[PDB]
Amino acid sequence: MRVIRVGTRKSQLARIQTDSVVATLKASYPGLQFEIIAMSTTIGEKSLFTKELEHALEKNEVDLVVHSLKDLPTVLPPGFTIGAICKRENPHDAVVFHPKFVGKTLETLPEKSVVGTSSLRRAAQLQRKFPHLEFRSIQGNLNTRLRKLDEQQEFSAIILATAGLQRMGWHNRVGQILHPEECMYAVGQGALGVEVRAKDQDILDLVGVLHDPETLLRCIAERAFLRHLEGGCSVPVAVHTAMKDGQLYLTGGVWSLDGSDSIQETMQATIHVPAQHEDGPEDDPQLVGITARNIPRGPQLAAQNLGISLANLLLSKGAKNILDVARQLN
Repeated sequence: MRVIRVGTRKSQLARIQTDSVVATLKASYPGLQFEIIAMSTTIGEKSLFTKELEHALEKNEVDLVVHSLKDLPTVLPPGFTIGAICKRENPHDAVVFHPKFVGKTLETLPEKSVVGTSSLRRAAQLQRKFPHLEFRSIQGNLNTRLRKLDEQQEFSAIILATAGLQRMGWHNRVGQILHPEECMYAVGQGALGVEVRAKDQDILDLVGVLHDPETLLRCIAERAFLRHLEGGCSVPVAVHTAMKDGQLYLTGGVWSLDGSDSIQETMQATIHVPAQHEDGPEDDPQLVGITARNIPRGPQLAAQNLGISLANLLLSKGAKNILDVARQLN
């Protein structure tokens, strides 16, 4: 190929994520040449962050694209796949407090404090957990939301992903990291995913070195849960996964938009984090849009099965009524 072309969105955070994956690639493949191509990008739309870069992949204008994994739908268009799931960075949601409120938590904020978040998932869960704080929409990239917090005196705090603040070099602004019992994260949050042409074997070979087995298994379970619920962007759905002591634990929840209705449950499966790589057959189907033929397939299937199992438990307890009501609210 002589040159590997890497597509990226133009935002600073997207460019930093892309550079971090390219740096890892260069550490495995010293001397290999990489070329970063940043493309102008943009309810309703199902893949706001991915369509234009997918078109560049389809026209062989780039060879791989770096995304936040949570920005990739659980069903991709048929000519694409996720060829790498990188080792997870911190998946949790985070609170940034107005400078006047340094030392606080959401639990010690005065009642009626205004907390900025535009995420349905975050807003449902935090309204349930903090019924006397006011959760109000806020718009902007990371820099803009920080400025709105620090100045216009409207917001006492904002909710952002920990990983986003850390990639921007703003670790010091993370004032509180929310536990799962306070706010479970989005499916895939904190993991980077690399999207490629589904039958481009050369590139799938190269990027397979980036797969982190523990993160791959966790993200397969989370994505399989969300896919079986068909949560989309209009319904609050959230997860927590952990691999410990030979088990994969998946917690999954659905909420009404105001957080007053909720179903949440935890299942576990015995799944060993594979330490060996493999050269698996090319015709094995992708799992929830992910190609990882160099990672043993047994555990991946077991993780997908855990996600389906948990979604089915939630459906048997009424999740479809919550989803339908939330989605009727467009």
